[PDB]
Amino acid sequence: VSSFERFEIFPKESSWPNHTTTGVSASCSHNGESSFYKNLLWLTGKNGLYPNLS
Amino acid sequence: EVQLVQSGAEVKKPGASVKVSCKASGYTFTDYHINWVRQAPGQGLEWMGWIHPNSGDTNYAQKFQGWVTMTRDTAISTAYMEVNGLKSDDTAVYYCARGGLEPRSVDYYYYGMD
Ligand SMILES: *[C@@H]1O[C@H](CO)[C@@H](O)[C@H](O)[C@H]1NC(C)=O
Ligand SMILES: *[C@@H]1O[C@H](CO)[C@@H](O)[C@H](O)[C@H]1NC(C)=O
Repeated sequence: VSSFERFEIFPKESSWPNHTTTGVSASCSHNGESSFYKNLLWLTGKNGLYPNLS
Repeated sequence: EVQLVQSGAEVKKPGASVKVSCKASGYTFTDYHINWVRQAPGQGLEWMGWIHPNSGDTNYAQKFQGWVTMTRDTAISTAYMEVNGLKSDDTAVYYCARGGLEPRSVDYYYYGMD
């Protein structure tokens, strides 16, 4: 690669107001404490709702 | 302080129906499930179902599918459990519960009963 910059395309907040972004798994544990990928988000329902997103 | 206050005792004859009430206070009534669990005399706990006040989505146990109807209101922060076609073995104590134990992992993503 000649040039390469990591940028936050969909910020954890502001981008998913009506979904839950906190999802983590024990299969991706950092320091024996469940975590998840640093470049992806697990979207889940907020308050019994997973509204259609675009 | 979170609190669930249920309706008063009921005496019915077989075939009749009941509608038990569960009014919530101390939290936003729409954030968490309302579970329904019964306990017959001397025996253990038997889970009946849940209803999520915000969406209205329902999860009925298998034994109770069709015989039971769970509803809400949201305006008065109340959930309802209607039982139909009652029978002597339906004599029991009916508890409601709040699904406020938010899950820690998406492996076991279950709202436990606070
Ligand atoms: C989230 O829900 C609110 C409710 O009024 C709505 O105004 C907003 O546009 C929604 N945002 C997204 C990204 O769906
Ligand atoms: C998503 O689209 C489906 C199909 O029309 C609709 O039934 C549902 O209500 C929509 N949900 C939201 C949150 O808009």
